[PDB]
Amino acid sequence: SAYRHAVERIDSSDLACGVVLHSAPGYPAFPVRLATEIFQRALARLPGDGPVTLWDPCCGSGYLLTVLGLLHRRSLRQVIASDVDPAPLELAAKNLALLSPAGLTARELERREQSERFGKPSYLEAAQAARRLRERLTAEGGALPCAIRTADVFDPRALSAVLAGSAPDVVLTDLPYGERTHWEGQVPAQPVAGLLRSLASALPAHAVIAVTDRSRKIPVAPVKALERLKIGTRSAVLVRAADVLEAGP
Repeated sequence: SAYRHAVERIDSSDLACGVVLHSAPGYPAFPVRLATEIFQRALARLPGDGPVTLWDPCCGSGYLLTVLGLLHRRSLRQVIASDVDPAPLELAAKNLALLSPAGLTARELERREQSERFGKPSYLEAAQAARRLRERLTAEGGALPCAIRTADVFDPRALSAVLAGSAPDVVLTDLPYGERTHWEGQVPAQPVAGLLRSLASALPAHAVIAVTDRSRKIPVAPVKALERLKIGTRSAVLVRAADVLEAGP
């Protein structure tokens, strides 16, 4: 594989976990460069162009979705976050709050107080980082509409509820570690195909679905992949909602 879009690695130090965006020891960070690569490749498979509604149905800590929201604000009409556990969502809520200028301002001011209290130079680098992101956010559209809800991705009846009328164009998600066969492996194909089938039942026909795993190749069949990649430890497959529906039960 290679970087088609993320061709020249850019300033993502502001988007590093724990600087402005929130981290937690239980949820892993996603590589900034890999995220913006999967997303632009997803965009290039859509019929026409314009602002896209983006959904992450296993949003975990919201880091991946928030990162995309700030980086690609101009290509985004709105973002949807969802997951089954209420655990990570408490964290995703504080990450998604950074998709508005006012959330970035509170983060900024929090870092300035810690800087005064502790004098650590890293707190000020953080504060300037938040300011910079908020100025970019503002110039690219300002506050980015988002919604977060709990919902089971294998229960397609629940999916209607999450979307709340919206019709996502791109679905993007890192498969969760609890669905993996063990901690040190990958999510198997029986759940992958049940996952697509459930999603596409709720999506518009043109929607692109981008899934990522720690494996070397993701078993989507019988469905026909639109595209694949591996970068380092990670691999991704992109499928169209219409194609999923064909293969059926």
